[PDB]
Amino acid sequence: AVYYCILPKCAAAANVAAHTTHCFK
Ligand SMILES: [Zn+2]
Repeated sequence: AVYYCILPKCAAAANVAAHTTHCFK
């Protein structure tokens, strides 16, 4: 998910469905 995202500027709207694409949790 996004909660386990260690990136400051990953998602624009804090979206996960679009973030997970690059982030492997
Ligand atoms: Zn991320």
